[PDB]
Amino acid sequence: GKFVVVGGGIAGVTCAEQLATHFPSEDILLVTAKRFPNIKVIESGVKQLKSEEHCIVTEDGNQHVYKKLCLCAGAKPKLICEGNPYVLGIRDTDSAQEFQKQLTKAKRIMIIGNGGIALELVYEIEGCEVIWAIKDKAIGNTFFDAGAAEFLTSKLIAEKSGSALGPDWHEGLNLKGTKEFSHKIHLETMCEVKKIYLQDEFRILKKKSFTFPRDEMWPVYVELTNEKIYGCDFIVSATGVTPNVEPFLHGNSFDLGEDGGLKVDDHMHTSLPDIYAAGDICTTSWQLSPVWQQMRLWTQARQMGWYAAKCMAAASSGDSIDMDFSFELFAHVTKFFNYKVVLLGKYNAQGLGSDHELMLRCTKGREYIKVVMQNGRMMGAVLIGETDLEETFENLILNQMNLSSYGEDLLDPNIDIEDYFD
Amino acid sequence: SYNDELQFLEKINKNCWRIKKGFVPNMQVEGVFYVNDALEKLMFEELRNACRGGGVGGFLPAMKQIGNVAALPGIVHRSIGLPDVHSGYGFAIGNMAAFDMNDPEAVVSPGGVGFDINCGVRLLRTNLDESDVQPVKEQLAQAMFDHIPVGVGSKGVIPMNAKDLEEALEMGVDWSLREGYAWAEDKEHCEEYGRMLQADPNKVSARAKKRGLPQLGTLGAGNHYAEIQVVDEIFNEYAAKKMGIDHKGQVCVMIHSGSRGLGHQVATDALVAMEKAMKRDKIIVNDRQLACARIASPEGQDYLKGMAAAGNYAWVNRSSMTFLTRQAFAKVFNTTPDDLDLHVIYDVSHNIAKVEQHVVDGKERTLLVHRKGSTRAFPPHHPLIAVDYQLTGQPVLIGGTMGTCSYVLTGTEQGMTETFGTTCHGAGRYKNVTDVVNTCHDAGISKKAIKLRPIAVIKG
Ligand SMILES: Cc1cc2c(cc1C)N(C[C@H](O)[C@H](O)[C@H](O)COP(=O)(O)OP(=O)(O)OC[C@H]1O[C@@H](n3cnc4c(N)ncnc43)[C@H](O)[C@@H]1O)c1[nH]c(=O)[nH]c(=O)c1N2
Ligand SMILES: NC(=O)c1ccc[n+]([C@@H]2O[C@H](COP(=O)([O-])OP(=O)(O)OC[C@H]3O[C@@H](n4cnc5c(N)ncnc54)[C@H](O)[C@@H]3O)[C@@H](O)[C@H]2O)c1
Ligand SMILES: [Mg+2]
Ligand SMILES: [Mg+2]
Repeated sequence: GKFVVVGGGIAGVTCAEQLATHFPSEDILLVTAKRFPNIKVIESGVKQLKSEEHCIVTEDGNQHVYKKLCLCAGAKPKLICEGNPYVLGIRDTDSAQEFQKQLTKAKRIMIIGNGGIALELVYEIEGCEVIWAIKDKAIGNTFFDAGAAEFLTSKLIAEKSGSALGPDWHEGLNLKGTKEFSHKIHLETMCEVKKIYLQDEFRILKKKSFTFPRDEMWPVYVELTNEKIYGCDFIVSATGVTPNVEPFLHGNSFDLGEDGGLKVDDHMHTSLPDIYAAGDICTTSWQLSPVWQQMRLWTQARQMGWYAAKCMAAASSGDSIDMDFSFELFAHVTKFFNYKVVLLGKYNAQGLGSDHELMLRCTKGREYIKVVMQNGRMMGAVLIGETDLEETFENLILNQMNLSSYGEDLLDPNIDIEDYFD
Repeated sequence: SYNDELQFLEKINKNCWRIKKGFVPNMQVEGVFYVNDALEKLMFEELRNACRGGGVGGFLPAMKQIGNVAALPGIVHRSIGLPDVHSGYGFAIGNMAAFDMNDPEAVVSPGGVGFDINCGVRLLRTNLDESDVQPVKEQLAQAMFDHIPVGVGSKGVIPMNAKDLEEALEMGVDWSLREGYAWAEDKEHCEEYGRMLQADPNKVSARAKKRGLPQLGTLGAGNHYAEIQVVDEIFNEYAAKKMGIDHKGQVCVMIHSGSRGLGHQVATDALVAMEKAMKRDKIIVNDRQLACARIASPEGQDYLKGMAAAGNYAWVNRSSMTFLTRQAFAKVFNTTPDDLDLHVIYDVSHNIAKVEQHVVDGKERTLLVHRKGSTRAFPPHHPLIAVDYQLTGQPVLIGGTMGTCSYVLTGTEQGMTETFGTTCHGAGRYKNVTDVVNTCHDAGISKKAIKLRPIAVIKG
């Protein structure tokens, strides 16, 4: 009967807001664990969808009947080893306070992961020794190329200038370690955690901790896949994130993607009747345009929740609705090491396969710009620095203008390419 | 060779140069470039650098681009380069070209509008002085960045619907004034009252409309910004009094924005249709970039209908950004937006084509003036302009970047007779705003009335 949306995450709240605007005479329920009194909040977490009976039951034991249901349960932090008190992974504001408390009392903290959480934390935290170990050859393999890593890593040497946290939780807490030494960091490439040894296990085996990374009896010691073993007061495992499919998959035969998300069609339908999904829980199975890709984020979640609400409204009106332009081109504009990072289309030339070419213009400690052109037509580009050319690169990508005549000079310093295609 | 190209080029007057016919394979009329002694050195260096480059591909020198526009069917007056002239797709940036709408062989060029449509600037006066705002400038900046959406991938706070978008595309500022996001004084102090009567929303492509629905009420990336400024100097006290700048240190705000996505899609849709028509109607053009359609042909009518729609959309975006700016000031200085005197000095566009009445060769004709990088500057007694500026002259708003001071000018009779009332828009993102405006004044095509220094920049 009443429309139901699951999650106080950006996708769920934005889906519920838009859906409430489309049907102001009917109520929407945002189940989760004002400006629109049409939306009520249940404040509880569901344990089982019942797709055959069209029902949801929460931890309250309350049963709900849905005409449409949008699943937006977000995603759990994956961990190197769950259950250990010395592992942390950021998920929610409660976990950010726990991280604050542990961090405000400690030194010698290890971070494992080359993903977005680690990329923020290595710049936000100061006054702890940061041991960094990454499974890849260079920093930021998810969001950057090898040449991009060399620009942003050279910045790392210099001194600092119940919904899940969104684009900028790092402003709402103060993160200073006891040492008070700004940006003392070491990076270990190709490494993975072999095992986690508590102090007691280390004492029994009589192994020796590697010396502090450079140009004492710690609580926990972690061994790498290399010959070097290091201790810490606690360890931050970024490890990526896994969709919260576990509490929903029980008892109903959802089709799951290779990333474990609920597969969704072009109208966001989950391959079960009447059930939609948006944000990290969903996985995009429709025919992708050449310059789009799905990476879990705040911007894509906001867009997916909007589109899901539009598609749900379409099915109730019986009307046909076309796909929203936000799925035509991927763009993410964000901050890493106090540098703007706008990645447009196939920024790392992903899915181009054999056919692609690279044009790069960069000034040391100023800006790094790279252009990916598969056939003389720009599929994607990486923009880093204070450059304001992001609209121009966006437009050239969605036009597919043949830039072959403009040659290698499309990124020459003296030509105002932004003015040229304004 | 450089010395061979030089034979086509001579000096008309202290601040203007001529491009004689034959500089490019076909030329209907001569070219002219308006320059100061300094910005001239740079305009010639572009041509010489291109000459040293054997078989050079793309990014042709600005002077050659002026000549390729002189090759176009129907050019009625000198192809003229304003001081801001620099490399631009098809037409060189700063170029005015005018074509007689009554001549049977005529041309509409998308490159002679730009890829955006109706990029412009809207200055707003405020009774507060620099000393009222300077202690709270950081609060006002955050309030503006909170109120005004900025940057790529951004989404507008103002609700937008497809029907209301089509109304705004057909109705321009009148739509914003009716909605409650603008005031009747905003309609008056606006170029053409912010209205394009030839606009047809049904001409705009569906993809352009898809780009338009979410982008409305957002500045975007690039040179689109809103900036808070304070008056530095008053060169024409009568003009300042007429526009409500009474004393130096008074606060104002510039909103530079235009068509976002809708324009680029409309322009690129036109270039594809023109490529078919150029072979059909035998429009022969010296560069492939210079797409061209006869005004009589459906392609020329279609782009001119689209251009007008994108202009109405761009004007609505400027009015929305103005509405948001007034709210941000009202919160920070704790009082009603009208009690702070947030009225508009002017609104003017630097990338549009318009049909205008000009007397050419002693006989008045209705001409389509293609100007990109160029702002309208109608003479002190022109009948079309605002009643308040019907004596002083239509204000020209000239926008800086990187903290360089902006200038507010006015239109002149000499500029009307020589340039069809065309003046600079702004400095290249090495030719300073100051050099460019000093030439437009020294050549008598503009009259500096105010000077302004930015203090807060709301970019993306
Ligand atoms: C530390 C950190 C840092 C960043 C980011 C994440 C994190 C954790 N992200 C990613 C981004 O925050 C995230 O991917 C999106 O907010 C996804 O939001 P969802 O809509 O999926 O909801 P979200 O993932 O927030 O869903 C959480 C909500 O789901 C509901 N829920 C969970 N389990 C449930 C159950 N069993 N039953 C019912 N309800 C349940 C609860 O209400 C809970 O509040 C990000 N993005 C970005 O663009 N820029 C950035 O800088 C960052 N940085
Ligand atoms: N501004 C941003 O882009 C930003 C910042 C923070 C978080 N986020 C997003 O939030 C989500 C969570 O961030 P995240 O960093 O956990 O996700 P992520 O997907 O970016 O992290 C994946 C990383 O985990 C590493 N990894 C996985 N298993 C590992 C193992 N066993 N040993 C070592 N390394 C291992 C991989 O090498 C990879 O670098 C992501 O979607 C991320 O994009 C966004
Ligand atoms: Mg502009
Ligand atoms: Mg523009």
